[PDB]
Amino acid sequence: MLTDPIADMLTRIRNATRVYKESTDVPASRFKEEILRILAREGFIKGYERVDVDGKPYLRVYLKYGPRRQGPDPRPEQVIHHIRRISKPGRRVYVGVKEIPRVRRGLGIAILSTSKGVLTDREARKLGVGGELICEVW
Amino acid sequence: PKKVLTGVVVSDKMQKTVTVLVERQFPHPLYGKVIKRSKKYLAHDPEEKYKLGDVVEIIESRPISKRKRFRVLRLVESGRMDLVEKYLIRRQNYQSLSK
Amino acid sequence: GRYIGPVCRLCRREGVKLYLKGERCYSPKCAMERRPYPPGQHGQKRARRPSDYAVRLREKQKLRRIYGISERQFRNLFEEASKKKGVTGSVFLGLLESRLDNVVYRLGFAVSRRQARQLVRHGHITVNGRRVDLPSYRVRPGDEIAVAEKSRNLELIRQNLEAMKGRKVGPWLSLDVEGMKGKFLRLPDREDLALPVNEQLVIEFYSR
Amino acid sequence: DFEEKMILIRRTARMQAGGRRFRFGALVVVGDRQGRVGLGFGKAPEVPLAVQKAGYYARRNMVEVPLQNGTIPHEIEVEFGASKIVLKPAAPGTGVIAGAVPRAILELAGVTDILTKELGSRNPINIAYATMEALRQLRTKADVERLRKGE
Amino acid sequence: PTINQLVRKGREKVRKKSKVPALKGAPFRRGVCTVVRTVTPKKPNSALRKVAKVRLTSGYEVTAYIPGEGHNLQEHSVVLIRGGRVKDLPGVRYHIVRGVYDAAGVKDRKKSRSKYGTKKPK
RNA sequence: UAAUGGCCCACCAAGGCGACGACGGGUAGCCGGUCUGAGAGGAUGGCCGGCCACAGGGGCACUGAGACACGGGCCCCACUCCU
RNA sequence: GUAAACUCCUGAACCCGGGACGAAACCCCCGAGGAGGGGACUGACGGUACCGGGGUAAUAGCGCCGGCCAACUCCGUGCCAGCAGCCGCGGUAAUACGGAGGGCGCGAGCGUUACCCGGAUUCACUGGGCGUAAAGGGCGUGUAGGCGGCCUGGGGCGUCCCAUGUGA
RNA sequence: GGAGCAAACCGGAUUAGAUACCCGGGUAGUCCACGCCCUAAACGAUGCGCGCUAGGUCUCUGGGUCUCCUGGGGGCCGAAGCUA
Ligand SMILES: [Mg+2]
Ligand SMILES: [Mg+2]
Ligand SMILES: [Mg+2]
Ligand SMILES: [Mg+2]
Ligand SMILES: [Mg+2]
Ligand SMILES: [Mg+2]
Ligand SMILES: [Mg+2]
Ligand SMILES: [Mg+2]
Ligand SMILES: [Mg+2]
Ligand SMILES: [Mg+2]
Ligand SMILES: [Mg+2]
Ligand SMILES: [Mg+2]
Ligand SMILES: [Mg+2]
Ligand SMILES: [Mg+2]
Ligand SMILES: [Mg+2]
Ligand SMILES: [Mg+2]
Ligand SMILES: [Mg+2]
Ligand SMILES: [Mg+2]
Ligand SMILES: [Mg+2]
Ligand SMILES: [Mg+2]
Ligand SMILES: [Mg+2]
Ligand SMILES: [Mg+2]
Ligand SMILES: [Mg+2]
Ligand SMILES: [Mg+2]
Ligand SMILES: [Mg+2]
Ligand SMILES: [Mg+2]
Ligand SMILES: [Mg+2]
Ligand SMILES: [Mg+2]
Ligand SMILES: [Mg+2]
Ligand SMILES: [Mg+2]
Ligand SMILES: [Mg+2]
Ligand SMILES: [Mg+2]
Ligand SMILES: [Mg+2]
Ligand SMILES: [Mg+2]
Ligand SMILES: [Mg+2]
Ligand SMILES: [Mg+2]
Ligand SMILES: [Mg+2]
Ligand SMILES: [Mg+2]
Ligand SMILES: [Mg+2]
Ligand SMILES: [Mg+2]
Ligand SMILES: [Mg+2]
Ligand SMILES: [Mg+2]
Ligand SMILES: [Mg+2]
Ligand SMILES: [Mg+2]
Ligand SMILES: [Mg+2]
Ligand SMILES: [Mg+2]
Ligand SMILES: [Mg+2]
Ligand SMILES: [Mg+2]
Ligand SMILES: [Mg+2]
Ligand SMILES: [Mg+2]
Ligand SMILES: [Mg+2]
Ligand SMILES: [Mg+2]
Ligand SMILES: [Mg+2]
Ligand SMILES: [Mg+2]
Ligand SMILES: [Mg+2]
Ligand SMILES: [Mg+2]
Ligand SMILES: [Mg+2]
Ligand SMILES: [Mg+2]
Ligand SMILES: [Mg+2]
Ligand SMILES: [Mg+2]
Ligand SMILES: [Mg+2]
Ligand SMILES: [Mg+2]
Ligand SMILES: [Mg+2]
Repeated sequence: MLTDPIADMLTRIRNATRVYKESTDVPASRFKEEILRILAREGFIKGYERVDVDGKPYLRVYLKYGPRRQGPDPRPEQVIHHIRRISKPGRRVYVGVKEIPRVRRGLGIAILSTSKGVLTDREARKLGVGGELICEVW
Repeated sequence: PKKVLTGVVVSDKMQKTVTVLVERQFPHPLYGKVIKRSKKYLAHDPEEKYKLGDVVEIIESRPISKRKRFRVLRLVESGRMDLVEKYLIRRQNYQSLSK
Repeated sequence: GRYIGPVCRLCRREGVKLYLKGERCYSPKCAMERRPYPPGQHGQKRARRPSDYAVRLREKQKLRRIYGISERQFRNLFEEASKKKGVTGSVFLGLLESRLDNVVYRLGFAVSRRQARQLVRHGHITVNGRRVDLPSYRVRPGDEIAVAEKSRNLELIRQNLEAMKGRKVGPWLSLDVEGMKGKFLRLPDREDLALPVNEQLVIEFYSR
Repeated sequence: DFEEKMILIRRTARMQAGGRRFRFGALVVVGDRQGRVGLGFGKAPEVPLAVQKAGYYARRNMVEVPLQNGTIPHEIEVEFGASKIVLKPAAPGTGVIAGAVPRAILELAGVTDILTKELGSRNPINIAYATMEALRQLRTKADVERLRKGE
Repeated sequence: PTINQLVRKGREKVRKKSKVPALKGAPFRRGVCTVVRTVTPKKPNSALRKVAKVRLTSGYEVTAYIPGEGHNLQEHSVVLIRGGRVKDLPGVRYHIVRGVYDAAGVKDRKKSRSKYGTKKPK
């Protein structure tokens, strides 16, 4: 019946990038819009857009990829190979700032909602804050 | 500090005593998912002012029975029968798993 | 004997001489010069490919016989550098090349290192002040490795120190000559001392 | 300039009316030990033929590898069909702590420090294939800042 | 299972059965013989193997193997068994240590000697 | 009772507890730490330091600041010797 | 197998000599039974530790050697005798039995048994599965529980950060 | 209640034997009322709810501008992905 909106968003993109799409939409949320914005202003995708489908709010998320390959599979390189909820409506996952995990040894990142706002690990390392672990990405 | 806990009346069938449902919660020692646990406290009531379904809260104190070690510090919420209804029901279940 | 037996052979198995023996193992007469092939009722026969156990081990034993020391002693020191905050390979050597019965050696006081042990366990040496006679003394940097009295005129002292006049010793142990001494300089670098052993290999064997 | 390394090599059968009729296979890698590798599986009726049949095979099929100092940058893990291999980069003076087969890759790539673990089916053939596809997917701080450095 | 399911029913540790129960946590138990006889191995071997029914200190009564180049043992031999199964003798899960008690170690072995109660000869 | 207490009496009310496992059975002294493992976990309490409980089994009180006391007292069982 | 023999050199042991630290304070006296001050007694270990001199070539074992797993030949034997942790070896050409030659590994130890974790990502939180491999309840209704969309706003139990006590 | 069929049973055959397959009989039962039983290869060997990820055609049933678009069922190929 739709348990969690965030993971569905995070997966909506996933299905859409592996079939190499232009855009995609997602039930607009003020909170969701912050996760997107991290991913957006991380350079992880092109950007989202204040869009509106059938008088119901949505966010047209514009995707990122790479150059045509050379092999028997010209199929492009990916910009965002991996993505998954760390915390889940099943079991929530809170962490201390002493226990924030490095992602792909810094290559990729992790987002987390903190008492001040949605941040990435080193952002949240710098403000020195704990929070709910929303996702790991690279 | 004397510990201060918070629960719901479920018994005023006792003279000058009330039982209260001090729920509590914490994350699981291996599985992260937080869990809620419950423990009925027998709480002394000097003039049975408090009635059923009252969300009140207790106070660590000197022993005044075999089991009473707490009193009502102060009432807060009131007429919360929905909650008594959900714990009375829990017992009502019990007479059905028997053999 | 616990390790005291036939020796200029071990290398025939190792396939590379430990230059072992002392003066003899420089002479066209070393077992490995004359007859270089694994000992026993074979070895003259060919060689099946060495498996990674065979491989990782046979470099360990080399290194072990380069200091002629027991495994119980050996095992300790290795594990120690893995605990010690640093690069295990280099450091492990940094303890071996620090044993007194070895420092005596590279200071040219004694011929084959096996000889050197005896001198040690006979008080013929005194680090700084009093005499030491522990083969396994982990000598420190800045220390003063000397030579005792019922010794300072004795034969092999004279004989063997004779050759060290002219000889340039390791870049980490300034030898004074005929004054019968030398100061252990810095804890010696990896590059500083060359051995016929890729030691990284010895890391793998143990850490199995 | 090159370098060989002869992994597991097997006799297999093919029952025909006459008798249990045989043939051989051969797993192998070529390596330069400074950043390139290749794996090749060769099959011919004879031991050394199929061996150096995997000769050409290992050399044509190839791939780079970004060993930083003496190790990979980001660890990854790979299920190949259903045969998983993990590999975390390691601080200097650590060494090839790895299976038989994974070792064959990483020494000929030039890798020294590396910590690994085979999961799933440890059948060596696929593990090799797994470990290759693993080394295909490695990236560097530059590799990312080309696909987040948006044109 | 789901984490909640997990929270509820939980994982479950499993115990190993001690394949040498007659020991009763010991390294070896003393005992006497009641019968010394020979017995054929299962498929696919064939040879008269020498065994022994041993009535124990521990109130037990178990089967044991007699390794070696022949033996002395007869019923009422004070003896000693230690853990150790024979693969092709179904049932035997204990061996008599040669050399201790009325079961003394085999004659004229020199190779692998310590495992068979023989002293060093000179 | 040094002191709160069904600790124990009296008399009154009729309640207290249980699938978040009461009640019954089996097993066990607990901890600092030890062993292991990449870890998370698993296993473990002999030396040593902290707490508990007993001194052949069971009761009981006296003395005392403190005990219901190994090398104190009383009584019952078992055991050992004196007559 | 430079292994020995033999040459040369050393000098464990062993005799000798000498010989501790651990012990300064209870006490006495100046003083004020106080500070401060000064004087005196006491070592079980122990003629030990040790330092000085004389000084002799002085015990080596146990495991393994088909594969995992490093290390091979000769003989005896003929599914016997036996080995073995799994796979298995032995029925007249056995690197697997027993003797040996040699080799390998540890060395005043080497084996064996027993026990704990490990390997066992084989109870999986990290870290697994359920069409055919073991695994979806025969199907519904619903109790407890678990979980749950978007937008304000209040509290701040969870969560988070700081200081702090505590964590002998 | 009982027409047909039909375990059990009977006879015939077939075979070395035939308590079987094929044949001549034949009772429970198979049908009804009410009440038990509650198993199954009770299979899609695929728990239920939701959101996402190419298309090709063959139908069943709706609404329209019954063109060929818009719903809901049922089948078959097949991108991607998964799969030992
Ligand atoms: Mg949610
Ligand atoms: Mg904010
Ligand atoms: Mg109580
Ligand atoms: Mg000698
Ligand atoms: Mg050797
Ligand atoms: Mg460090
Ligand atoms: Mg120099
Ligand atoms: Mg290790
Ligand atoms: Mg390890
Ligand atoms: Mg080339
Ligand atoms: Mg194989
Ligand atoms: Mg498997
Ligand atoms: Mg590149
Ligand atoms: Mg038989
Ligand atoms: Mg006899
Ligand atoms: Mg006899
Ligand atoms: Mg012998
Ligand atoms: Mg008292
Ligand atoms: Mg009272
Ligand atoms: Mg009355
Ligand atoms: Mg219980
Ligand atoms: Mg215990
Ligand atoms: Mg530890
Ligand atoms: Mg470990
Ligand atoms: Mg315990
Ligand atoms: Mg206490
Ligand atoms: Mg008692
Ligand atoms: Mg007491
Ligand atoms: Mg008392
Ligand atoms: Mg008392
Ligand atoms: Mg009596
Ligand atoms: Mg002399
Ligand atoms: Mg004496
Ligand atoms: Mg005085
Ligand atoms: Mg005085
Ligand atoms: Mg005396
Ligand atoms: Mg002499
Ligand atoms: Mg001599
Ligand atoms: Mg001699
Ligand atoms: Mg002689
Ligand atoms: Mg064996
Ligand atoms: Mg013959
Ligand atoms: Mg033959
Ligand atoms: Mg054979
Ligand atoms: Mg021999
Ligand atoms: Mg050892
Ligand atoms: Mg584990
Ligand atoms: Mg699996
Ligand atoms: Mg089937
Ligand atoms: Mg509910
Ligand atoms: Mg506030
Ligand atoms: Mg402080
Ligand atoms: Mg703290
Ligand atoms: Mg502390
Ligand atoms: Mg009919
Ligand atoms: Mg009829
Ligand atoms: Mg009818
Ligand atoms: Mg009808
Ligand atoms: Mg009826
Ligand atoms: Mg089923
Ligand atoms: Mg339902
Ligand atoms: Mg359809
Ligand atoms: Mg199909």
